[PDB]
Amino acid sequence: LKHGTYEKLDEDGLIAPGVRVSGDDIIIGKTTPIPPDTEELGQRTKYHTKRDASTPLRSTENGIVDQVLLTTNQEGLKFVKVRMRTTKVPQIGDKFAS
Amino acid sequence: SQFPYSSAPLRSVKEVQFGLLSPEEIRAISVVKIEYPEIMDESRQRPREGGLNDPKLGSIDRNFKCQTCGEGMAECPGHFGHMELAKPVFHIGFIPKIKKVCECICMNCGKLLLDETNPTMAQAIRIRDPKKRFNAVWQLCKTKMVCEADAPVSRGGCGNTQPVVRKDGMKLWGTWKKSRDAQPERKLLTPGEILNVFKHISPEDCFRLGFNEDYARPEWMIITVLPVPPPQVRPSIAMDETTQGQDDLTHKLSDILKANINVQKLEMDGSPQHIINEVEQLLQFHVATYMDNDIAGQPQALQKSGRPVKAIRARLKGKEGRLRGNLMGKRVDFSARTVISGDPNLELDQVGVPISIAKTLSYPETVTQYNIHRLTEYVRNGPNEHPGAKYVIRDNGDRIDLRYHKRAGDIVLQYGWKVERHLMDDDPVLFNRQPSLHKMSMMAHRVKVMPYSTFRLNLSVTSPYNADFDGDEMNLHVPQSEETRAELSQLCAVPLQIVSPQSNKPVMGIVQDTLCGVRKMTLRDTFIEYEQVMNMLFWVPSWDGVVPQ
Amino acid sequence: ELAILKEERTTTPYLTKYERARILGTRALQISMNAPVLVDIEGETDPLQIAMKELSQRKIPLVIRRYLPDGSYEDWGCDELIVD
Amino acid sequence: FGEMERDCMIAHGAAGFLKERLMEASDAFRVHVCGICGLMSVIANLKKNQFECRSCKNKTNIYQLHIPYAAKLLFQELMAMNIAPRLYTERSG
Amino acid sequence: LYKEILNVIAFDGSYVNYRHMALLVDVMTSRGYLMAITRHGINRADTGALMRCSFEETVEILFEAGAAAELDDCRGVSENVMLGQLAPMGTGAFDVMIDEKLLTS
Amino acid sequence: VSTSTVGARRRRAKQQVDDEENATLLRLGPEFALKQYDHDGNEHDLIALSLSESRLLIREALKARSRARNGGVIDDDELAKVTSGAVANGVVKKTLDYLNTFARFKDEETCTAVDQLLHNSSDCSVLHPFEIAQLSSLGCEDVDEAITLIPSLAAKKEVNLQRILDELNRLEDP
Amino acid sequence: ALEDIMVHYDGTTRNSLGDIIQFLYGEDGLDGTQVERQTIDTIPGSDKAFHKRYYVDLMDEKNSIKPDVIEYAADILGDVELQKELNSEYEQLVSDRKFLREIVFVNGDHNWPLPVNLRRIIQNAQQIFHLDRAKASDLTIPEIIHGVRDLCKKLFVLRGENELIKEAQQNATSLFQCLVRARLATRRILEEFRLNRDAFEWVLGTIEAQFQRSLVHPGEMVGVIAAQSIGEPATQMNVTLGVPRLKEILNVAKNIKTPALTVYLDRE
Amino acid sequence: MFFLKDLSLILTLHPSYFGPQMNQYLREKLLTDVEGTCTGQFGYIVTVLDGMNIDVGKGRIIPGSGSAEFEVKYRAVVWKPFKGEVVDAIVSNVSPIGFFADVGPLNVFVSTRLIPDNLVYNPSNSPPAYMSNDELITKGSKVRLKVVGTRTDVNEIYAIGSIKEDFLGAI
RNA sequence: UGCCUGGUGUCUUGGGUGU
Ligand SMILES: [Mg+2]
Ligand SMILES: [Zn+2]
Ligand SMILES: [Zn+2]
Ligand SMILES: [Zn+2]
Repeated sequence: LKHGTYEKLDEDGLIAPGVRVSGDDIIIGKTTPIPPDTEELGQRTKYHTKRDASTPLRSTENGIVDQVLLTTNQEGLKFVKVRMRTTKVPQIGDKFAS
Repeated sequence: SQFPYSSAPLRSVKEVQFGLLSPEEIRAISVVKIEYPEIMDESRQRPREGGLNDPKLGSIDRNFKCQTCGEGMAECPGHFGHMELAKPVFHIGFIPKIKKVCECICMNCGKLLLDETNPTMAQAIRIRDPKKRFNAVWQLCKTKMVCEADAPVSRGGCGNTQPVVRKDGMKLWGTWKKSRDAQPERKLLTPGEILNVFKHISPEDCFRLGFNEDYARPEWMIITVLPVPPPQVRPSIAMDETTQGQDDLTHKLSDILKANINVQKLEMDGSPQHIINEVEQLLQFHVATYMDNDIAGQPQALQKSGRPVKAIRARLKGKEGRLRGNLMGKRVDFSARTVISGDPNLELDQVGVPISIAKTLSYPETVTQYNIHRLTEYVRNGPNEHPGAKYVIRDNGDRIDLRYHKRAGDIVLQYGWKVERHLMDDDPVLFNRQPSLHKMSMMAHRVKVMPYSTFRLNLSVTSPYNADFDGDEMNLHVPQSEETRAELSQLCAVPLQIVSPQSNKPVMGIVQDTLCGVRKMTLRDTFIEYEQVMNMLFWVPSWDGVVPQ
Repeated sequence: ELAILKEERTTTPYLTKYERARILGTRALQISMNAPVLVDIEGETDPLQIAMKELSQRKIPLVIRRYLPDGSYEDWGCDELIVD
Repeated sequence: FGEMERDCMIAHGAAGFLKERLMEASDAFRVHVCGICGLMSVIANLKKNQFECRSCKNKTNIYQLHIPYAAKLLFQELMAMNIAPRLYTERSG
Repeated sequence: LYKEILNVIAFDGSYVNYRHMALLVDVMTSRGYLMAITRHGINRADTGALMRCSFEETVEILFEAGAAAELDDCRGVSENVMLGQLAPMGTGAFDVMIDEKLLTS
Repeated sequence: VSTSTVGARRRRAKQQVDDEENATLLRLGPEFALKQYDHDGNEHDLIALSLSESRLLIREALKARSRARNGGVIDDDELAKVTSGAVANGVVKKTLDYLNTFARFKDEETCTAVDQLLHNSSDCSVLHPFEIAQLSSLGCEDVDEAITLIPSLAAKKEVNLQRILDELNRLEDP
Repeated sequence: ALEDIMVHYDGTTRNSLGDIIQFLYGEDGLDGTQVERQTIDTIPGSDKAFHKRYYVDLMDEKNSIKPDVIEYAADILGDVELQKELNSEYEQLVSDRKFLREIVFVNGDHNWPLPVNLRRIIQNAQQIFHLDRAKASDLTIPEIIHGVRDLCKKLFVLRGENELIKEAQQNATSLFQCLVRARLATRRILEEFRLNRDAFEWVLGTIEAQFQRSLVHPGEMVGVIAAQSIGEPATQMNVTLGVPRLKEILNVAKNIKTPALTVYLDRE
Repeated sequence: MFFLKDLSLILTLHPSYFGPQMNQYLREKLLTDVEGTCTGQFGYIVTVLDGMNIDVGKGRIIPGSGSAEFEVKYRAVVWKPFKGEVVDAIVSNVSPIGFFADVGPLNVFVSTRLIPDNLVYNPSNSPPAYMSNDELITKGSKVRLKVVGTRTDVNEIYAIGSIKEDFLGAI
């Protein structure tokens, strides 16, 4: 798993709009199946069958989740888009021009 | 101290001796023989032994140890394997030299066409440099077009007429003037014939030709056994979460091995010469393009995607090649980059560093009895509070991360440990702007930690850097040792660079509005009242506390 | 054989800036590795400052070996090289 | 830390800083070389404390070096092309 | 050669110290003939193969060195840079020994 | 760990048969060749040591070190205990026990006379030092026995082997 | 091309092969940062001005040192040995003038970069020792002559007693010795600068120390410095000129764009 | 067989020992690290001659690590067995697979296949021995054996002896 | 007593920033 936090995800693996996010947080939760190992020996169903393929927020960016879009691609599979919003106030080093 | 202990003595390279690899040495240094073209055993992990991904060649997986040395991925250097060629092939990089050597010697008796009896030949042999010696010997013996079975007394020759050799791609044509005009025959000079001719060259003749008996023997220019590089040289890449991609070298080696298998199968079963020629020429092409894919005069080897194959030669040349892009200049750790800004209130040799950059970068300070108290305070403060620390390094080399330690207050520092403390004030750091046209483009400043996210410079140093504050960015490099810190503070420091050796004149002066204001302020009709004079005098750091009359 | 006798030493009798920088760095590193200090320390704590104080008093126990182009060398003590 | 920065560091005369930048702050690596053949073919097993060069059949005349990983890669790629760069820790004249 | 170089540099009023141009024109004419500052001039010296291959014609130089069994003495600065060693320059142009005589105090 | 004064020995192509260790063939390898070099690089001969000479040298060196460590103020057990290192102590104990239980000559003058006889002799001027050490060590009694034990002396028939053996037996303390 | 060139401990400038490029860096062994434009005073001016400035006559009263500047003006006139010393000094000055005017600088340019600024040293001495006031100096002429003569032999660029080493050492400081003798002449010291004794030894010691400090340091990578110093102006810049001409020069092109000759005709 | 050899050692010293007693400390460190060691190339180093007057020279400071490196040259007594050499021994153990003897610091194992057949191993004897009608070799018995093979280990040497030829066996 | 995770493609191309 990614070192970020998964606690902001909903039941369907998608974050909800209006939630403040920080760098490395997980905004899309996705897993890919993996052939199980011999852990079925004595593991009480607690054996790894899936591998994480989640999408984390960029490390240097943070903001508010603005709008989450869920639809189907041309192939009929699920397809999501997450838009993040933040405000940038001028500060020392910002470039201006006439 | 970052490497696990090894009892072998540690020394430094003093000489690099070049040469060719004999087939005996290739077989000796190898650890496995590569013969099966299939990369994967049954697509069920555990790559096939004897294949291109044999576990004995080395390990590139974290949980898999090398079966040859037993070391981990971080320590295994990779081990070579060898592939036996069914028929010898030319080395693509030595074909012109092979042609020259064929012109210099007789193709039957394997002896030089000229002897020391000729004064010019003896003069040429007298020279020392192997390349110039070979050039002179070739210039002389080129003219001699017939072997002499008798002295020009027997000189050891066979008396046969020497053919004229012409190059055509990877094939060499030898034309004999068989016996005014008659019918001459030009026949192909196969690599095997040239190889067995070269093996009969005497060591003295080999030395006369510029080759070295011990290190560069002429017949080693024909490839009879191929070394297979370890997977470290040709790592695989995971294109997506499921399918990984074989490297270009791996595919080329698979093609070469398939061609070798095809030649071996064809030879034992049935031998139409046309088919043999076609298949052996295919093998020669594959071996040649595996090492050089820019051979002028013939089409390049292409991938299934249509892109040309990245041969080994292409890996070493250009700006992005090995030498220019990874050895002469490489990406480095402990560095920062951000926009620069001006600060009139900074000394000449001071740079303003943001707090976040100061927290990210670090300097390993050895714990002694002069600073153990301060370093313990830094360790307590942790990696988020300035001044703080990021790691504690023990004598054995183990790193203690202070982010993930629940008992940071329960750490006692012993003498000789290192604390990777945060960047602090008056730390010398190297500061740089590209392009670095002259040596004043890299100078060492003293750190001053400041808020906001830009590097800050006294405006007098904007001239040597050729920098202004309209968006320029500059690079900062942190020394990581006492020796390096001393070198920076004693050699590259900004005050030492004021006068340049290019024109023996200063490179830094008063600039911009300070220059305008020192012209306006020093006019003859500028008078200043007492209350403003007091403020102006207090602003001078070096003022001695006496107001002038 | 390769060593040059003290009477026939012909190199400069001054500490060049490269030699000064290298000597200061090496001495600072050694002090940071708990080497004995040959001068009294008033209130100084920085290894580089202690090394500079040692150098000013000609107390650094190091020897410079200057390599001539032919391979011969001259051994100069840091206590007999003039420092500016 | 490109070539022009390397030239500036040469002009300053700071050899230690250049070595540290290109080794410690970058790809530093440790290899073992045979004292006879001069090749990086020593099969070193640090935990068992045994070193061995099969080609020369020796167990003693073996040294270790600290070289950039890119240099090791370059020498291995040269060996892949039948060129043998031999590293020796003593001069001969 | 010095006169021509100085004429080129000083046309726009710029000034470069004499010793630099003197060094350049002494390098260009040190072999008895004019040595152009190109691969055909620099790479035709007796310097180490590793130093020469770092400029231009890397692979061809490496093959020529291998076939001729060239020996590189690792005296240059490029050789020591690409091997991660202390170059024999600046602060690396000497050795520091330990003074067992002075430590007796 | 320790390195001999002989260095270089780089790669070549020829292989020789005089490389393998063999006492009978008197092939002792490069590091034990007949010609050696000292710290000054001058010519030096291989220095073999018989059990008498080895015992004399080890006893002298050990007692000198013991005297030095006590400020310059005989028992083999105490002498072994002088050295440092438990494994070193055991090794020197074993060597001392071997030398004592097989010492043919425990006197300095007897060993000196034996060495003079085995060196200054005209016949022995060609004898290899290893052969001399073996002769003084094994304490052979017969020409046939010595030849069987030392195959090298079989090819050297210009040696007064029997009378030299009798001289050694005489010098040997009964 | 120039990377592997470095000043060695014997003063020579060699590449990595050990081949000599120069027998002395910059032909004087100095560092590029430790030189300044100075005027050599023996070059310019007519013969009458040179004679008036430098000649001292102890027989003619009105052509001698002024009596108010020296305490010992009474027992100077009529001395013959001191006149011999002064004549030797003046002959040395005339030889320097001839050497500079006929060999080194034929066009008469006298403003050249030279080490240790003499004017700054002299005015520092004047400020330090309060050399104002009409007070008479106590500096005897033989002290001046011998002090300057000895100073011109302590400017060590090369150490050693070898004869060839001594010849190279003498060659390396010819121009600087000419400058020093031009400035520290007897008449100029006694009249123009009015130094006393203590100022004189201070000036001599300062000149020697500064010259020792202005030498080049073994271990300089002068090749890279030269390459950078030549390439830096090129980034900021009928015959061909500019970058194309520099490219023609460096490549040693056989057929340049505008070949030309400069034919000089005979005097008539 | 014992020999005199001129050996050299590389000694690295930590800066914390840079004191007036540096030379003597290097001497004892050399003695502790050389006396009694076993190198396959040379054999066994038993003693170092002139152990208190060994020249150490001038140590070189390792760039970047501060520690000084010393090159110490010394003369030492070395013992090394050779293939095909006959030497005296003392039996240390008796076992059905063969008997183990000691030649100084070296322990030599002789298998039954290299022992004359008449010397049948007697386990009933006290102590058990390989005995014949006129020969009886047990623990502590002097034996003359010929070394046939030597095995090289990390810091150990294993030799194999034989008594199957003439003038061998019990002495 | 229920007990805590560091591991990140490659190759092309295109548009830009500062000289
Ligand atoms: Mg700008
Ligand atoms: Zn491995
Ligand atoms: Zn012929
Ligand atoms: Zn080897």
